[PDB]
Amino acid sequence: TAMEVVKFVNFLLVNGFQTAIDIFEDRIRGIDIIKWMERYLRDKTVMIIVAI
Amino acid sequence: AEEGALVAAVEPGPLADGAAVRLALAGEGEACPLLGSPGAG
Repeated sequence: TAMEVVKFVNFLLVNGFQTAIDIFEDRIRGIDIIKWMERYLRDKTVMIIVAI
Repeated sequence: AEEGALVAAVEPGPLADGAAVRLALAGEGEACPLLGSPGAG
């Protein structure tokens, strides 16, 4: 999916949504991947988009 | 003894009549709903 995911993330960013993804938050993700994932999994207010 | 009795005709006396009651709805209309949002590139 990654190829289309890049386009989808660009489309969301154009619409002003604050999207979190590994390829673009790599520096923050690189510090601690598990912490990076939990930051969004814990938060009830963060919508999660699943690419099928 | 022909004066024993007489034949009698029976009628229903206190007859009455009335009109049927029908229901109707006053006025009609429809407010439009709202929809839509733009796509993006």
